[PDB]
Amino acid sequence: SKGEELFTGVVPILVELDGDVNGHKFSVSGEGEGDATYGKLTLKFICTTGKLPVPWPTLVTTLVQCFSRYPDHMKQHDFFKSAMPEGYVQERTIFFKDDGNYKTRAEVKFEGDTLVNRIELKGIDFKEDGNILGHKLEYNYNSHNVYIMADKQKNGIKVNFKIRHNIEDGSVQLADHYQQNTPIGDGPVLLPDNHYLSTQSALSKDPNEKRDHMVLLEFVTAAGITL
Amino acid sequence: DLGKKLLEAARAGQDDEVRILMANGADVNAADDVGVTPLHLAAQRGHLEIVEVLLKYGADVNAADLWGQTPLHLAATAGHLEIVEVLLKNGADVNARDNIGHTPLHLAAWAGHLEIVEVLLKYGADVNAQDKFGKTPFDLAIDNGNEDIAEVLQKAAGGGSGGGSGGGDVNAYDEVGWTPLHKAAWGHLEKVEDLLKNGADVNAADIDGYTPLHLAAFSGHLEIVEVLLKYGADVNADDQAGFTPLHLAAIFGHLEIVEVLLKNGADVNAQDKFGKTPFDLAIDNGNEDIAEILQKAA
Ligand code: NA
Repeated sequence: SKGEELFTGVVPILVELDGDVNGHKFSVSGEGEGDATYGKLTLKFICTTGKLPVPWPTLVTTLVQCFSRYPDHMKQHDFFKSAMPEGYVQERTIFFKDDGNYKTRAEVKFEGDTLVNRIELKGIDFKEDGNILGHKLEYNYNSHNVYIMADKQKNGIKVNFKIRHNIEDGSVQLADHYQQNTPIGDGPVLLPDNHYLSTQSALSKDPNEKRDHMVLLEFVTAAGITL
Repeated sequence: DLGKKLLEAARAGQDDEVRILMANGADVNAADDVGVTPLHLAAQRGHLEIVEVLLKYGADVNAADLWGQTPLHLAATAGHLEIVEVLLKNGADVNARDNIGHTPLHLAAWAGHLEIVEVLLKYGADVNAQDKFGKTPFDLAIDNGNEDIAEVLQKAAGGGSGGGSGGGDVNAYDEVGWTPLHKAAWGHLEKVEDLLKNGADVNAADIDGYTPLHLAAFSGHLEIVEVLLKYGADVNADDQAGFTPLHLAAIFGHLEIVEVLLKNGADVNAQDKFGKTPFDLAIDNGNEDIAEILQKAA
C-alpha cells in the first residue's frame, strides 16, 4: 500500500552480482543513489574479482526498476514500489542472438534505509570468439522501450524488451529479454494495466578508478496510461 | 578530514557548522570519491544560505561529478528556484551537459519545474539543445506529460501556441522510431484520428518492428485498432517484430479486438518467435472464448 512513500527522496543503492559465464566467474559491486521522483540513477560498479569476462554493457539490465519515474496519473500501475519494503524477485532469461544466454535471479528489497539488488547470473553456450566473450561490443548504450504487463496468475508482472548492443564493426547485437517479477511479501501489490518504460543511459569511466568498472547515469520514465 | 565534515555539513544544512569549518580552513572545493562537492549537496538539498557562503568563498560553480552533473543540474532537477537563480548569477554554465547530454533546461522540463524552465530561458538556455538520444527539452516535457512546460518551450522556440498538445510534424520520429501515432496508440483516440487526417503513416515501424497497430493491440484499445485498420494498417504486420497484432490480442484476452482483426484478414496461422500461433497463445493464457473463435477460423 505505502511502498511508494519510501521513494519520495534520494535513496542509497547497493548492488551485488555473483556471475558465472561459461565457467568464467566474477563478482560486481555497485553503489550510488536513486531519485525515483525523477526516475534517476547515479551508480558506479566495479568488477571486484579482476577483469570482467563479458562486456560491461551486457550487464546493465541485470545491475532496480522501483526507481522508474511513474507520473501521478500512473501511480496505481507501479508494481515495483508497491512490493516494498519486503521487495520482489526479478528473474530473466536474456537470449543473445546467435550466441549464448544469461539467466538471472535477483532479490530487490530494502535493507535498512538502503535499496539492495542482490543477483546471481549464469551464462551458458557463449562462443569464445563471439561478441560477448570476445569483447566486441562498444562501450555505450541505447534507449529502449520496456513493456510491462500483469501476469496471468495475478501475483506479479511479466516484462519483455529487446536491448541493442552496438558492435565495434557497426552492426548491432540483439539481447532479447524475458522477465518476471513476483513479490517477496504477502502484502497486497499493485497489478498494472499494460504500459511501457522509456530509458536513457550513459556509460563512462572514472579517471581515478584503477579497477575494471562502469559509471552509469540512467533516466527512466513510465508512460502509456493517461487521464 | 575537514573536507569530509564540510561535505556532511553542506548535506545536512548546518550553515553554522559550514561557517565554522571554513574559518578553520576547510577546502570549499573538497570532493568525495564520485566528484560531489559541498556546493553540489547544498544546491541539490535546497540549502540556500550554504550555497551563498560557498560561492562567496570561491566554490567552483561548474564543478562536475562523475555523471557530468553540475550544481545547476541538481538544483534544476530538485526544483530549488532561488538556488538556480543564485547559481546563474554566480557564473553557472546555463547549457552544461550531464553524461546523457542533458542541459539544465532538459532536466527542469523532465522534472516538471515550470518556473525554473522560465528562469533558465531568461539566462540563455538553448531551447533547441538535444541530448544524446536526440531529445530537446520540449520532447522530454511532452513524453513526460508536462504539457504546460511544453507549451512554454514551443513558444520560446518561435513555434507559436499549441505545443502542450504536441508539436506537429505528423511524421517526426525519435531514435527508437516512435512517431506521434505510436504515442497516440496508447489510448488517445482523438489524436490518432487527427494525425491520420493530417497524413500520418499508419504503417510506420519502430526500431523493434512495432507498428501503431501492434501497440494498440498490446494496450487493448479497440476503437484505435478499428481506425488504424480503416486507414489501411497492415493487419498481419510482423517482419522484425516477431509477432502479429493477433498474437498480442490473443494473449491479453480482448475478444472484440480478436474479432475485428479476423474480420480484417488477420492470419490465424502466423507463428511468433517461439513458433506459437494466436490459438496457442490464447490457450497458454487461459483465454478460452478467444481460443474457440480462433479454432473455428482455423
Ligand atoms: Na532553502
